[PDB]
Amino acid sequence: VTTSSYLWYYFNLVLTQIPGGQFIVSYIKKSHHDDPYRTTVEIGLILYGIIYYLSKPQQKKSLQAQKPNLSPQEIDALIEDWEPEPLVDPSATDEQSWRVAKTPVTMEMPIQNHITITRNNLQEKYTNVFNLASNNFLQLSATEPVKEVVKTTIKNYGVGACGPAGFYGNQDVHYTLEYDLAQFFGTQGSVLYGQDFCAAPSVLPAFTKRGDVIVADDQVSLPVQNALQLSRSTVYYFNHNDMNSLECLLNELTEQEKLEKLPAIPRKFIVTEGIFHNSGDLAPLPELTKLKNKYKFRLFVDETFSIGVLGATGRGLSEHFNMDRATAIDITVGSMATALGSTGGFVLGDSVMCLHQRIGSNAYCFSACLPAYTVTSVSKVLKLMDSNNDAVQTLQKLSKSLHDSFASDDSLRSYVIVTSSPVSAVLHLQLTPAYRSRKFGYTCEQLFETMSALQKKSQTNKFIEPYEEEEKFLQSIVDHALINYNVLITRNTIVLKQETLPIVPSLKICCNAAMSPEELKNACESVKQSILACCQE
Amino acid sequence: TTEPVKDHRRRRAAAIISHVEPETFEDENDQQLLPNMNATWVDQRGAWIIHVVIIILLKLFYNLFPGVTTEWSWTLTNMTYVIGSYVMFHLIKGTPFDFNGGAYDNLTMWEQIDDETLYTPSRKFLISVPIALFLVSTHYAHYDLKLFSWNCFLTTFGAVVPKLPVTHRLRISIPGITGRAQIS
Amino acid sequence: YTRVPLCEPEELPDDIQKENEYGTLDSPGHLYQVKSRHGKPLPEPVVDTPPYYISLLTYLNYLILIILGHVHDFLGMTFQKNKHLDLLEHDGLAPWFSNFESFYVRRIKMRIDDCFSRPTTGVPGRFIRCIDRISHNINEYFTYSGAVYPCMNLSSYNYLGFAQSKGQCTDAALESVDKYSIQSGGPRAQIGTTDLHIKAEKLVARFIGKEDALVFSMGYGTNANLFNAFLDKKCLVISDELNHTSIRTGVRLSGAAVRTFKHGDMVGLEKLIREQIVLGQPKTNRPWKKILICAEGLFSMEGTLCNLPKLVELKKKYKCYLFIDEAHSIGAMGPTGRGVCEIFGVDPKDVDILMGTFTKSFGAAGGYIAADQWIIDRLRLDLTTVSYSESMPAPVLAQTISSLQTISGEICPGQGTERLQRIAFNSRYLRLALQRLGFIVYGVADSPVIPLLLYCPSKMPAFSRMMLQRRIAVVVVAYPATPLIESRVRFCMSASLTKEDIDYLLRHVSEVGDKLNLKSNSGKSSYDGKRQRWDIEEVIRRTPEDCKDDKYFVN
Amino acid sequence: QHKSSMVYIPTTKEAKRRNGKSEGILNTIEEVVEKLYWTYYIHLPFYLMASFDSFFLHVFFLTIFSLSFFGILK
Ligand SMILES: C[C@@H]1CC[C@@]2(OC1)O[C@H]1C[C@H]3[C@@H]4CC=C5C[C@@H](OCCC(CO[C@H]6O[C@H](CO)[C@@H](O[C@H]7O[C@H](CO)[C@@H](O)[C@H](O)[C@H]7O)[C@H](O)[C@H]6O)CO[C@H]6O[C@H](CO)[C@@H](O[C@H]7O[C@H](CO)[C@@H](O)[C@H](O)[C@H]7O)[C@H](O)[C@H]6O)CC[C@]5(C)[C@H]4CC[C@]3(C)[C@H]1[C@@H]2C
Ligand SMILES: CCCCCCCCCCCCCCCCCCCCCCCCCC(=O)N[C@@H](CO)[C@H](O)[C@H](O)CCCCCCCCCCCCCC
Ligand SMILES: CC(C)[C@@H](C)/C=C/[C@@H](C)[C@H]1CC[C@H]2C3=CC=C4C[C@@H](O)CC[C@]4(C)[C@H]3CC[C@]12C
Ligand SMILES: CC(C)[C@@H](C)/C=C/[C@@H](C)[C@H]1CC[C@H]2C3=CC=C4C[C@@H](O)CC[C@]4(C)[C@H]3CC[C@]12C
Ligand SMILES: CC(C)[C@@H](C)/C=C\[C@@H](C)[C@H]1CC[C@H]2C3=CC=C4C[C@@H](O)CC[C@]4(C)[C@H]3CC[C@]12C
Ligand SMILES: *Cc1c(COP(=O)(O)O)cnc(C)c1O
Repeated sequence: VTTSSYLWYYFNLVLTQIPGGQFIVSYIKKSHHDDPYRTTVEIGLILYGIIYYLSKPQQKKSLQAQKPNLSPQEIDALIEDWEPEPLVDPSATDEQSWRVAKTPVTMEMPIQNHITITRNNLQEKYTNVFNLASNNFLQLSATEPVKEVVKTTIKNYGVGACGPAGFYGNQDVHYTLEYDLAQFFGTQGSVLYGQDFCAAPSVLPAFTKRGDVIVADDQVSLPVQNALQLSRSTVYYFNHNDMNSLECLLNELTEQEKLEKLPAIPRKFIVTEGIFHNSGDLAPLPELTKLKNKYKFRLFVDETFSIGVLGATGRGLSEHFNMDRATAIDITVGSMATALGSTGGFVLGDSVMCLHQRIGSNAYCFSACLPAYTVTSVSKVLKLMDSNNDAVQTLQKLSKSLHDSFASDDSLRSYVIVTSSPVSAVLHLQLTPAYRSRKFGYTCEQLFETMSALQKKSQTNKFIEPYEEEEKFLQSIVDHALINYNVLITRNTIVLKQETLPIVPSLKICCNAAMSPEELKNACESVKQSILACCQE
Repeated sequence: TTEPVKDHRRRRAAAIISHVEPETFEDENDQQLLPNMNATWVDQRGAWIIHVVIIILLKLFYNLFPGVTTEWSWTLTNMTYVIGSYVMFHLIKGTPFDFNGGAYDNLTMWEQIDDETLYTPSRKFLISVPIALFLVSTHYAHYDLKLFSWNCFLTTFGAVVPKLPVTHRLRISIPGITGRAQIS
Repeated sequence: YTRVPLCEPEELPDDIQKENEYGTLDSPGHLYQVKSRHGKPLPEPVVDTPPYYISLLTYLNYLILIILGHVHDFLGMTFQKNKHLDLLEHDGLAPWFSNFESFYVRRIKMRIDDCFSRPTTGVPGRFIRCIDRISHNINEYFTYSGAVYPCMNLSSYNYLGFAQSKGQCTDAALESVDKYSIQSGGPRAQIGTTDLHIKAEKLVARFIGKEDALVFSMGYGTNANLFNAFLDKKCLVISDELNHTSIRTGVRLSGAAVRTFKHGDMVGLEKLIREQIVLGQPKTNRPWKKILICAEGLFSMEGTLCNLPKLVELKKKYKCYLFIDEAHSIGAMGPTGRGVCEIFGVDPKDVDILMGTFTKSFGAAGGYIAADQWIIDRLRLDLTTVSYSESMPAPVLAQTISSLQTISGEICPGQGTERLQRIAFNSRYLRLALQRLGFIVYGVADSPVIPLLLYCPSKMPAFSRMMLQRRIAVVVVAYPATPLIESRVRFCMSASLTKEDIDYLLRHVSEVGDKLNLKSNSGKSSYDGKRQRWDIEEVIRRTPEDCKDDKYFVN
Repeated sequence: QHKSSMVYIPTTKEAKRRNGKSEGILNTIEEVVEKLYWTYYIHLPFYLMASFDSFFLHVFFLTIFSLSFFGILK
């Protein structure tokens, strides 16, 4: 070997850079000369104490390439020639101005079955319309006993709390609701959140980290997508309700992990939901439970539209299939504004997860608590719903008749299709892939590939022409239905530039439990005629 | 086989000597977003003298025993500090509290000090203390060949060699002693 | 009997319960008016230090607790493992969390847990009523026995004292429950927008001074879902190191490159900007698309202002955009309660985007953003909370209309001024007296948040326990959120407390501090340059008439 | 403007003055002993620990002072 050669330059170049090295080494020599062993050990340690101290700061290597060969004259020129971009581009702000000028506004009345609307800054006024776009399905918050509980809570507790959940904010009435929800749905406990849209992005990242694995559905709503992005963990996908694909994917992951010989097994999850927000069909539970038990996976179900619509009483998907929520589902995320009738959201699970959630959840620790009258009003509705179950029976009966009326027809077979389920309370309609081509000349795959490439390249302007034409055509059908007949229906409002998964414009009709069979039957016929008149010509 | 849409897969080692791979764009933003709390207290007030105080107290406490000779009292306090320093700085990997995404979960505390910047004052102080302690101990109390040899081979391979800039971001894997390290 | 009991409402005549919630003024000499700071730069802050041995003792204590803490768990989980089934694998399923990630909450915070969360019943006025519990095991579970004792509070957020149960605001809310209901229609983009929402949007816009405004339903929701609308992988965001969590969650979701700068340095920022513009994007060396500067109107932990006159000049020389958050200053600071844009005299059109919430001052949950015209039009369509989330109820909105008008001076003649001078006077009086007794306090001489520093770790739980018996409520923080050396207790003033309660507060805190050896001051705190230790009677007799003058305050 | 619903705990000084305490021979030790019974206790981390650990720590401080002090004489 020749390793000794380089060490010589080092310790000679070290001593010459040091202002005096010959003398100090000579002094150490003569004082400890008995045995060389000693003199070697101390000549070393002190000197690298000196050389390391005398050195200069050194910065790490980053991605950005340094430019140390630039004089100050250049740096003043480069900084002056810079030209930024506008904060938000005003290039195409007028093209999408119709969607904000068509928003109906209600005038000095509660959102009920019969309201009065005006559109486009008080330019046009329509009176005594039939509402079919409301998102509440039971209408129990409008009864007298709920109102009296609200007024008394307001008088004795004021309007809103003024402290975070941490200390002063949680109060006696809060805890009462948590005990009450847990008892009603058969879970050990529950946690209240400020807003439903901030529930999934605030609980999923708490239990998920890098190195985990998550298996999610082919198409899910936006909040689920935001939760997956913030999770920072590997994410797979499987076809929409295809158990063979789920089995094949789970078999592959397990075999690879066994062969890996890893010390500590990571956390695994399965993410799906109940009645889908965009499609509105039902997910099979028994297959999911049997698969999660054999392959050792945890289950996560996000039911929002099925809390008060499914089952013989209104306890959700678990009751509908005749199972128990304690062992079937690990984590449940729901909402209160859709069915119960007040703002907020909650999470259901066993005791251990709730305890970890009180400290490790960002939306709960660093935010204020809900107002008092919201909590008391919901607790009253839960007690009323448990006492009697007539509203749920009526809602289920109307939903079945509505879907049967629009899906048993024959003359709309070449224009629209139904993509819902008989148990769902909202009916969605789309256009057949053949008719859309004849008037716009594009398909779903071409739209998805165009937008994905557009997002990846990070262009400053995002605009698709055929997609805008389909939206304008759908809005034309809605406007025609309202002008000639007093029926108000809405279209599925989406923001395309925020979506990652394939999606297509649609049209939806709502319902609730306070209508009558005669009124709903006539609204069905009027919408049928409106769809034909615009399309046939 | 199939690969995921978003992949954050930790990778093990395949060689005896391996280096933690440089982080990507997403990892860089996570680390830079939040100032760290493990390595912040090194620069704070009164965080340099405390090492001098601990050495003094340990020497007095060990000297309190009646039957201990001055040679073995120095060796004991050198043993306690070197072992204690190595455990705290170079052994526990990651962060105690919850850092976002667990980005700081493959580096030690020493390489986490002052944003991986080298040759900073704090690193100058912490590498200059044990050298002084070993020099004063071996000059103050006369040692034989066996004890001088042993204490040297603790001081060097325990307090100086790990802290050197060369050994930065280096992981040693032996098929039996330590498990396959996390390289990414 | 193991649950939190549901408390009954106390019964009394009308006059008695109008004095529990909002105390009347003693004398007309207890009012002060704020003056503008136009044309004067902001001096660098001055900080105080305690002697060396206090810091040395704190390091020794944490070292002892940490060493003892790890030892307990290793012996437990390795040898006696049948009482810890919730931290080990059970038949093929990984545990919910790991030991290291939870080494702090279990082992250094559990013993002090009785102070942190307290059940309360009643309206949070100037006296707050608390239920009683008795601690079992070591804070494993709590037993409740059914009594109520009032306590004076310094924790709740009612700056201007709108948290009342009998008055004009509550009359307007009760009338709404008849005309409207408590149910929201749905997403604002399809159905659920009423004229009430439009009126509040216009009123907020006129009040703050910008051209137009939008209204949301959660302060966390407002900030978290805002940044991804106009940022991408090609942008750069420069943010302070002491900002709120809601802002940070918006940025990490957006994905833009993030660079941070040390707090309070207006030089190192300039070195950061000149460097970043020249370097450009990574791995490609191309110019940045846009540069954004984020800051905060007032920091709660430190209680120091942001130098807006400097930031406005910097955002003009280098062509950078600016973003400001005023949640704790919108309604209670400035000469006429409008915010940082008023106290510093800067024109409102210089800032690009404004933000705020309603909880802290006006007394309702919500939030607003204000910007120019074309900025709002694009954001009304690019945002996701408008089209997917829910809408806010009516009673929360009805109060916000009947409060933004009182302070503005329309519905009530002379109550806004008589609610913006009192909070100014109290903050001036408490801060000067505590500095004179000998404590160490931070602030900017006007912030309602007054932090007091306690350094030793055992001294914090003792101080908190000792004063709930003395009938006063406080809140404390610890290492996971503050530096290792510096721990503090935080005070929140209100417009209801009067001079007498401050006197009653000052006497008790004086005796407690003397027992625990808490007054460790120096000459840097005072203005003459010499240490001071005054008697309690001299402080109470002289301070109320000397707090109005400015020359006595160091900063 | 002079009626509320809070009961005022009297200050620590006030209680003694009412009950009639104004004496001072062994009277100046009850209080001086109590003052010494807070300096030692507070600065050490005694509240955050457990009963078994605090028992060992108290014993440790006693023996260390004893050995240091008696060895001073001998
Ligand atoms: C004078 C006399 C004699 C001398 C004496 O006094 C008296 O001297 C006294 C002085 C004492 C020492 C004082 C201080 C320490 C340091 C401490 O430091 C903890 C460090 C913690 C964090 O460290 C890890 O951090 C990450 C998370 O684990 C790891 O990486 C991640 O990477 C990715 C991140 O996302 C993901 O993949 C994963 O998250 C993960 O992989 C990383 O590799 C690793 O560093 C870990 O601590 C735990 O480690 C074990 C596993 O968790 C615990 O469980 C296991 O412990 C035993 C294991 O065989 C068995 O019982 C069972 O199997 C099972 O129970 C164990 O209980 C406990 O120690 C460990 C104990 C020690 C040496 C004490 C020992 C006892 C003495 C020698 C006394 C002594 C009595
Ligand atoms: C052959 C074998 C012979 C056996 C002989 C026995 C020797 C006994 C060795 C004892 C070693 C004990 C070392 C314990 C260290 C464990 C610490 C692990 C904690 C992990 C936390 C990671 C990040 C937190 C860091 C942090 O914030 N730290 C700070 C607190 O917050 C930090 O703690 C403080 O500021 C103080 C820094 C004082 C520095 C002085 C070190 C000198 C050596 C002391 C050893 C004591 C040995 C006792 C026997
Ligand atoms: C007490 C132990 C730790 C001592 C003896 C070991 C130190 C190591 C780190 C030193 C000793 C010799 C050094 C050494 C020998 C030879 C060469 C070849 C030369 O072209 C570059 C430097 C290089 C590669 C260095 C690397 C670092 C080495 C291997
Ligand atoms: C008993 C133990 C403590 C002894 C054997 C330990 C010695 C280790 C630390 C030494 C021995 C050889 C050294 C060594 C060998 C080879 C190389 C490759 C070279 O390119 C850089 C230095 C490097 C990476 C160093 C690192 C430190 C090593 C691995
Ligand atoms: C020389 C013996 C007695 C040892 C134990 C004493 C001191 C050690 C710590 C010193 C002596 C020589 C030093 C030394 C030799 C050569 C090199 C190669 C160079 O490219 C980097 C520094 C490096 C790697 C340093 C590391 C620290 C060493 C190895
Ligand atoms: C209080 C806090 C929030 C919290 O918003 P809420 O509507 O009260 O939940 C938002 N922003 C800032 C700056 C805060 O301090």
